[PDB]
Amino acid sequence: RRVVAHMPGDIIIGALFSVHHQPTVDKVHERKCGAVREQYGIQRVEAMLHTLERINSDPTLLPNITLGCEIRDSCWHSAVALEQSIEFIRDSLKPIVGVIGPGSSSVAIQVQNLLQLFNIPQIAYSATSMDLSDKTLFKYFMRVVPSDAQQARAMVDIVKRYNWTYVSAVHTEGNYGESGMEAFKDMSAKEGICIAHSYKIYSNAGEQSFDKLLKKLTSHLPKARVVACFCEGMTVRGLLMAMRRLGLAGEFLLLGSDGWADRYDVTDGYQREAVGGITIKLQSPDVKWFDDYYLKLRPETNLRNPWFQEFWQHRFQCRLEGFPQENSKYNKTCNSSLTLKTHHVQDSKMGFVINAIYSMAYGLHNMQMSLCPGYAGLCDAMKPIDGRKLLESLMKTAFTGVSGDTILFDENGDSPGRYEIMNFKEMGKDYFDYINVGSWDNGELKMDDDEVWSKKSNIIRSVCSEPCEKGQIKVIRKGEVSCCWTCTPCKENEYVFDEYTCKACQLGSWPTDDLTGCDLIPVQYLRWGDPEPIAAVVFACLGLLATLFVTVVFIIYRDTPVVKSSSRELCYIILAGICLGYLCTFCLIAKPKQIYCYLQRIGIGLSPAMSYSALVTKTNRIASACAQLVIAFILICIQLGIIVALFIMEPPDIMHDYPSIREVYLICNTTNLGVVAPLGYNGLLILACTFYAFKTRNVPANFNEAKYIAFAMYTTCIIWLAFVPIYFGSNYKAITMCFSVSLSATVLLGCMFVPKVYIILA
Amino acid sequence: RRVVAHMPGDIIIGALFSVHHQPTVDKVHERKCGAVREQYGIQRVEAMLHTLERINSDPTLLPNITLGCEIRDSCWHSAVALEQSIEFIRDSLKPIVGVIGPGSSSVAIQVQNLLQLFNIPQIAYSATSMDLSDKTLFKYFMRVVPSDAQQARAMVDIVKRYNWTYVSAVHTEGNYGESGMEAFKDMSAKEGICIAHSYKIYSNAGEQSFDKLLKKLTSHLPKARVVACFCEGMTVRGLLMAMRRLGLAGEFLLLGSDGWADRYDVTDGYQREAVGGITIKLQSPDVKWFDDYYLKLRPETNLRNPWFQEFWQHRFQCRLEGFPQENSKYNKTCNSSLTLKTHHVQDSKMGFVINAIYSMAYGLHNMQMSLCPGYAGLCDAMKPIDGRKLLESLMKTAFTGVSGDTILFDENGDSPGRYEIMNFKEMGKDYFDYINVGSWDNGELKMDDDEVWSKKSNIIRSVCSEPCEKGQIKVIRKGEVSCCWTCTPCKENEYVFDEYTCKACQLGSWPTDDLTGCDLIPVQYLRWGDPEPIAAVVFACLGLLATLFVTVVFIIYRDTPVVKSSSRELCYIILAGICLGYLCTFCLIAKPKQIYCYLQRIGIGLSPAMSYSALVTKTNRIASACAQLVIAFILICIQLGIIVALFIMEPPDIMHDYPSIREVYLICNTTNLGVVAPLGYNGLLILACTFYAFKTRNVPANFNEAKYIAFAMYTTCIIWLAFVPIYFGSNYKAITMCFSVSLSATVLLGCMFVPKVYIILA
Ligand SMILES: O=C(Nc1cc(-c2ccccc2)nn1-c1ccccc1)c1ccc([N+](=O)[O-])cc1
Ligand SMILES: *[C@@H]1O[C@H](CO)[C@@H](O)[C@H](O)[C@H]1NC(C)=O
Ligand SMILES: *[C@@H]1O[C@H](CO)[C@@H](O)[C@H](O)[C@H]1NC(C)=O
Ligand SMILES: N[C@@H](Cn1oc(=O)[nH]c1=O)C(=O)O
Ligand SMILES: N[C@@H](Cn1oc(=O)[nH]c1=O)C(=O)O
Repeated sequence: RRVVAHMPGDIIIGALFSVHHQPTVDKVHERKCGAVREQYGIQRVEAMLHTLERINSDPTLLPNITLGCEIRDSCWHSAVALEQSIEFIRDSLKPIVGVIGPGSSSVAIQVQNLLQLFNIPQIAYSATSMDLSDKTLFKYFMRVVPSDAQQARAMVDIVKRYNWTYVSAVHTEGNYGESGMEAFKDMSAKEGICIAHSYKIYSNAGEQSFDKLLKKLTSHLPKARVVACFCEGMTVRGLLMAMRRLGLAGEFLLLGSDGWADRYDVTDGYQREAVGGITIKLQSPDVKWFDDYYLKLRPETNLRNPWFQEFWQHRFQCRLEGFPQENSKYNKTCNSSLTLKTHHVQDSKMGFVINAIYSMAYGLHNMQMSLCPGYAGLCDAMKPIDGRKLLESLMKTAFTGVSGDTILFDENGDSPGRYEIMNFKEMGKDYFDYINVGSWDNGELKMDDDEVWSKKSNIIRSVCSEPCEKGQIKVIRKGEVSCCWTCTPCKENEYVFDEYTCKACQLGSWPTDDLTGCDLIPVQYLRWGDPEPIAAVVFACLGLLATLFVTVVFIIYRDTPVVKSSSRELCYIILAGICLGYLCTFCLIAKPKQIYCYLQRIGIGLSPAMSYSALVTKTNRIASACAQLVIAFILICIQLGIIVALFIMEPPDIMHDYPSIREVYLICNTTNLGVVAPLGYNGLLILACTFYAFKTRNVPANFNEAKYIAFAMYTTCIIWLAFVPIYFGSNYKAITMCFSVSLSATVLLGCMFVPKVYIILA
Repeated sequence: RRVVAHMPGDIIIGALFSVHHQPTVDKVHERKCGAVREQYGIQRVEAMLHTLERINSDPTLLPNITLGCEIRDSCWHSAVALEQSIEFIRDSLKPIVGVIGPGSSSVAIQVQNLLQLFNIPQIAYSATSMDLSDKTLFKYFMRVVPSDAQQARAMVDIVKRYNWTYVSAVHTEGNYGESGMEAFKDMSAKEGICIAHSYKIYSNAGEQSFDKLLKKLTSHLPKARVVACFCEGMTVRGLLMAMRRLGLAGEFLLLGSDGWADRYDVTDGYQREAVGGITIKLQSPDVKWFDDYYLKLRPETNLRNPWFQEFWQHRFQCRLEGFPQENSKYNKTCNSSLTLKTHHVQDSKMGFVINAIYSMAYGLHNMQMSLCPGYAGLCDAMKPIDGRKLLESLMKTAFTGVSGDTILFDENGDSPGRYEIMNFKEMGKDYFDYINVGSWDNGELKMDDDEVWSKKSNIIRSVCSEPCEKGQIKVIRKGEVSCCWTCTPCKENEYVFDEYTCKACQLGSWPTDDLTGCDLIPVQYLRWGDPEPIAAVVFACLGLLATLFVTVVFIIYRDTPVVKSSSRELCYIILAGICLGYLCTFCLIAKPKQIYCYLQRIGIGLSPAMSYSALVTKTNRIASACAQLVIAFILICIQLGIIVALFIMEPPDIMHDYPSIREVYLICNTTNLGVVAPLGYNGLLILACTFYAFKTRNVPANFNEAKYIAFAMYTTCIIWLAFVPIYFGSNYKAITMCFSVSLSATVLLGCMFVPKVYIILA
């Protein structure tokens, strides 16, 4: 059947080493595992077979007693290792104190499920899965290697450090790859990372299965250029084989895991397809004394290792004619000159196997010391070794590993460990070698980006969408994933509220530079320096000059008999009204203020009433005594009363009008009704003036001035009728107001004031 | 050691029935399972014993050979079942020829991983997970129940049938619940479903874990009203207990699975919490002969079943004083009047257990018939029973099961089956019972939508966001599952093109009522039917009538002595200028086209030159068949040359101008130059000719017309200076041009022709 190593002794420690390769996908039911392995097989077998002798020669460990082993073979298969463990326990149905757990995590789970039935403590050296840390189900399981939650954290840190966002994930079926990828998915998709799609594949699947997997991987080729591989060594070897077969020169950047580590048997003959890969390897410096013992081994003298002969044939293809394992398949015959020195690699996880066996030895030594402190041997109270006591002792056995540091088992039976971020690279032509470019110990990732990517043209950033943080362009995501977005800009009215939202601020406002925030529009008023305002104010100035000139001339010629027909105050109140009109034009052009707008309203109400009440008195009186001032002031006072009514109704306040979202101006609260009320008032005044104008328009005067009053009436009537479209049609509004009122003030002067003075001076 | 229920026979068939409960959390390491179970325990053990007795009593099935059994207790735990299986195969280290596998999928997997190493076919009556369908790892595993892929499909179909989207998910940790929820997640998020969060919990977890899980479930309570539970029975019982404790009486609609089924253990004493829950049960009719056998059992006689005394005491709390297993913990004593009839409920999976036993018996019978057809009974070639031959025989056996149908296994070792959609409801007063509301069969889901929710008010559909495609409101996804969209509308300018992008009508289009497709807003014309157009046309018509009357008067009085100072033609030329100006006014408002705006522009350009040139010529002459005609002609030639040069530089066409995106107007070709070149030319003319008219003032003429002319041309200059900013300021152009040109021509309709009509009239 399956041969087994032997080493008789007082206490027997079983072991489970993957001596042969996993059974091929066809021979699974026969459980006929395949070709031999050096590193995971013979090297570990000889490591145990020599560390037991190193312990035995040591009197400080297990004095006066002999430690023995029964090394079995697990073929990296749960089904095979279960049956080998059954062979372990058949004696309990020499007893076995414990085993050194199998390398595979799923195999370790399968073995533990049976070992805990017989209180047989199991120590593992590579079973890195998290699921084994649950002491409720796996009480008798311990390991000198940290869980792979730390490994998932390390990979998340790696992809963080390289801007990688849209990665792809492959993991082998089982419990190591499955739980590792679950943890990585958690701590990545939580923070910022994005897995394009998660894939699974058995290690021993056929070539076509890897072909299909690589087709699915190349489906996302342009963007997901990074593959996060929680994959055992053989899975990555299969992936490289598929990469070669279907013609890929290494478009991807494989991101390996503890399975890949820095093994040379996963990238032998397929180096060109793996250049640039980044792997994670547990730090374990090579054990010197094992190398010095192993390199001298020869197939003739080594007889306690039944798998050494077939391995020796397999390594140097040859035939051992003088030994029973002929294996005539190899044509040639090897001389007594082939040595293991040439192309010798000691695996990474050798310090772990040695440390695990040393942990078992120290647990047994502490048990012996505690149970029988006096007796320096096999005390009669410890001959039936109780499993539970040994496990309890093992849980707290701190010692010094062959590496040099101290080995402790925490509450979950793990042990602290660092990491060494390897990086496959092509140092020389036809020459590739794993190179160390980093570290990771308790959340810290030190990794120089110079040995890796000795340039700035690194791998294409595995990013779904390029950043678009340039002003208006935001990001939107339809239904695919939170990582791929189609950038779109929103209107200039709005600014980016967040990454995924841009909202416009209120009517009077504007987004800031680069749309970072929003700012109020700088409001502007009717500027003092501008062609139309300057023209208006100069017009007001010249009109004022003329008006006070007329008042002065009137005052100096106060009692001239020809003008002793109308009231002296009448052609003084008309001057006053024209003066308030000019003051209204002057005060219209200004920053709109409460007092200022009140001034505008009161002037617009009062000035037209003042001057034209004189006309009303004239046309009525020509048709008595001196009460014409009274009959004008009654109309003026009712005008003041109504204007106070609207003024109380519409108190003066300033609002920033919004003709458009771009522009804002500041005005006061004169509304359409509030401006049409005095406009209608003046229209009624003009209607009454016309209703009294006919006879005055026809009856001449001494200086035929009634005719000039008539044309002044017609001109002011037409300028008043045509005014409405200019003010309402145009958005300037204030300019129309000032120009119209100023012109209406001028026209009455130009027909009556000049002729009287002109004749008087002549 | 645990007790077993032996039975004589040359062929021995093992069994694993969960007689006792799962070991408690604090007692796992000691593997001491809890209380006894009736339905999943003693009922199944009695079923197996009686059915083996029936087979041994049947001569047509396995003649001349007696079937035995070695029933063992699995306590529903993986660890206990493993030591039971090791005890099964202890002889192989009378051999067992095949076990009737345990119920739980994880337990079945753990037992199978050990049994298949010894070629022992295992038939499971209730293992349902999809992992067991893989024949590369589970070669020696068959079942008489369909996998849970169909169950996940039925769950998804049920969820789809009630528009549940934002459902919550909980699954018992293990291999049944875990794989079930994996299938559900995959092939529900495939079609349309959503998952708020997926939780997991061991079925034996303490009250604290259940309390935390229920709090986490309430964390989505407002929207996640449906809980998808791929949960074992005890997990649902724990959830119901938690709901009872932390006051949740009817805030969830549990969607159970086969684990819940129609069990009364899960909802015993907790009916009020579980009302309305929907569970999926594997259809299996009751077996009446089993009921007849079982209801007659008494602890006095039943000595071949070691657990019957403990179960009898636990069912009717008592102590059997006449038996070794008194267990005086219970106070009272069992009188000889208690019978199993009262409250007896057969377990749902009773057809499947008997079917599994019959399947193993029929496989053994087929293998015996094939091995030794001549011999009727045991043969020498069969005495070392080979597991491979038995498995081959079982894989292709067909027989009539107790339900009356035919039992067969496919290439994966499963067996077809159909489900029933049970629903828990309050039948009456404090009387709760599992009711049947439909079945599922190979994608065919049938229900009774009136039996469950006998009203239009069903459960609040677990929807994260209400339908947001209302009118114009958009759909936007946030940083979570694309399931809870936020309702935002986009402006009336744009329309909802896609639920995640609503694009805008480009410049002159409008969205329809559905906001799916821009409507290309129709343009508006000059609005011939409107009061302002009516006034314009009436004014133009009256001016035309007056001009034609004046022309008729002139033609009749061709050479009257009064009109002799003025040139005969010259007055006719200004008449022509006026009537063509009125014609251009009348045509100014219509639908712009090459047949209209052509003559529009030529008329407006040419009118102000011909009339005004004739007028200035009249002034010059007063200042016969001479240079007057040629100077008017050359002035017209140069003005028309300017017009034609403009037309060459601005061909006639209509542009649909866009003052705002809201509205669109149409206007024929027009530029600033096209409206200022005639403006500038004519303005130079008015300046020069107004200087001329002021020079004329009052001079002897034909009845002193010079004063009339000077006054009218003063009005002409003032109106020309007046409304130019009106056109430059106001938005309206056509109507204002109409009115202005019409009344400005009216100004020159009087001065030339009021004296003529007055002279004729007088
Ligand atoms: O209505 C006349 N033509 C005209 C056109 C325009 C104009 C203004 C702004 C933009 C574009 C075009 N303005 N405008 C005008 C001319 C004079 C007075 C008022 C308006 C007119 C009236 C009388 C005589 N005539 O008596 O010779 C000549 C011409
Ligand atoms: C990308 O990562 C590198 C670190 O090597 C650094 O430039 C920075 O953290 C990231 N750059 C951007 C633009 O995110
Ligand atoms: C579920 O939605 C469909 C359409 O989505 C509708 O016809 C039906 O009335 C809704 N309700 C039920 C109970 O099916
Ligand atoms: N670390 C893996 C085992 N393993 O697989 C390999 O290919 N190398 C290796 O160490 C596990 O934890 O299961
Ligand atoms: N399909 C279930 C079967 N089952 O689970 C229970 O808890 N009861 C029961 O019948 C499983 O795989 O365990």
